[PDB]
Amino acid sequence: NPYIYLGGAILAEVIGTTLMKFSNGFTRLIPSMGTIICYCASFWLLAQTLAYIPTGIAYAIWSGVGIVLISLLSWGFFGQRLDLPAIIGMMLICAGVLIINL
Amino acid sequence: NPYIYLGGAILAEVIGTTLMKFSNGFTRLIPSMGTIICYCASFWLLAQTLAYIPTGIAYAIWSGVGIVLISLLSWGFFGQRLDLPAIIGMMLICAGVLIINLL
Amino acid sequence: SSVPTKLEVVAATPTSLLISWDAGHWWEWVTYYRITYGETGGNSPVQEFTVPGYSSTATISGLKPGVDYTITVYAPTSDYGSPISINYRT
Amino acid sequence: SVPTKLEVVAATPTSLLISWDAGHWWEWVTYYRITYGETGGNSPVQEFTVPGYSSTATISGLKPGVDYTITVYAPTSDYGSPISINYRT
Ligand SMILES: C[P+](c1ccccc1)(c1ccccc1)c1ccccc1
Repeated sequence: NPYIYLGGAILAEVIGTTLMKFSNGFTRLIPSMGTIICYCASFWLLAQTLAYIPTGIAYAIWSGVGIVLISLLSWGFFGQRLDLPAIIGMMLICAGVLIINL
Repeated sequence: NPYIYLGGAILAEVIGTTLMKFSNGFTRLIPSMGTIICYCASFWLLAQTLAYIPTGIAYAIWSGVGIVLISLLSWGFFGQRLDLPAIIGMMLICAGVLIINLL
Repeated sequence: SSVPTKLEVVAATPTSLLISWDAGHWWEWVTYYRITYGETGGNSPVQEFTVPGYSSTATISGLKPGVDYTITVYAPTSDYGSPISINYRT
Repeated sequence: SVPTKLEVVAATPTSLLISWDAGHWWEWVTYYRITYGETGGNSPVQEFTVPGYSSTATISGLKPGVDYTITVYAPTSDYGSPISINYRT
């Protein structure tokens, strides 16, 4: 259960930071409201998933599955390339998530 | 100068996250207001570093210092609530972080 | 050692009741108190509204004169203490 | 680009109900600001703002017969030049 909401908040923020890059200075009303709704949800999702998983533990897993889903979504259907040594760094984060997971 | 605002924004988020553990689902005033204030500072500082420092190194430092500062702050104000196989899992998550950003 | 405390009716009126309570110390302050008011007889539901946790007062309007009402102030959760409830005849 | 097409729908001697094309969903801004002052300039102009989801706005408290200049600005100049028109009540 706890690692389900943590990922839901990870998905929430990643959608928040992307909708922010789409909208201008919180001017585009639709993706601006999208960012506010996403951050509020992720704020209340991270708030509720912290009483079970330690603070440092959830910070890591987030920093992980975040950039994972960020660069995954980046190569997903936006841009590509970047400094891509390989997906070997993506497979690293997954491992740490696992050996900290249930 | 422009490298300092990162660590301050790191630490401000570090402080805000630890303050969120005191908000009680955002149902306690003073910690709830504090977390909102803390994140407004790290935002404004991070926005002041994106104008100079690249996003890759600015954030790789954030992940590392943060995953160290908040995890060490969760040992004095608390300790551990449900430790599991490895602490190094977080360091190797941080490792894979530093090699999809820097590399 | 619970919150809130000291729920009193400042001003009254046939159709309105001004009430207040002891929010406690600065660490006992919550972000939203939800307050409930209904008829003492109990042949109806109970009206409810929230109010920011930085305000210790709350105004209630739209009441029927002469009737005795019961007013209860809650906390965001039940962790802060038993909610405080009182009575008043307008 | 946005806003586009600023015209006056209904016109009372002391009021002008105006409207504009707010764009389209993904090009909706968060707010527009509307400026109405006398066409001459003996005094400053009057101004207000409207949320970005609303496409219409009412301008009250005008003087009859006077020609007015109404302008609707985007949140920033990045969405295109602000569109302005004139109307004689
Ligand atoms: C508290 P965080 C956040 C979470 C969810 C929505 C919006 C912001 C954050 C997310 C993941 C990992 C660490 C921290 C944040 C806030 C201000 C400045 C930098 C980061």
